[PDB]
Amino acid sequence: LNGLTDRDLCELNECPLDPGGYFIINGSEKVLIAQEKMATNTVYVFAKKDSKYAYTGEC
Amino acid sequence: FMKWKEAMFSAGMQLPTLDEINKKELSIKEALNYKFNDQDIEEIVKEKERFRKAPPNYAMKKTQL
Repeated sequence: LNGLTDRDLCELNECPLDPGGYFIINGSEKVLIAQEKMATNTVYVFAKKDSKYAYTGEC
Repeated sequence: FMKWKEAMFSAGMQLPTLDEINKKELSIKEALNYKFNDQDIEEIVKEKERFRKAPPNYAMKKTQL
């Protein structure tokens, strides 16, 4: 359905309002949740006090 | 029936036998209840679509794709 007309979408038993962008595995609509983490290649500096180090630069 | 009998007698073709008709009529009966377990559905649909035009009707998008 890459850039298909609403006509063909309806003919194919689909609607043009479906945002799409979800997989169909074993007949179920699967959606991937965007996971977040710390940005790589950046040097952070923390001051964990519950340890032996006063300051810590992480990369 | 009489016309067909006269035509057969004039043409010379020996009339079928009663037992022949009795054993032949069962052919249609046993063929009607024939299970479609072999691979004949493919040939049937092919021979149908050979003459049945494509656009009709709910497969327009599929045909375009």
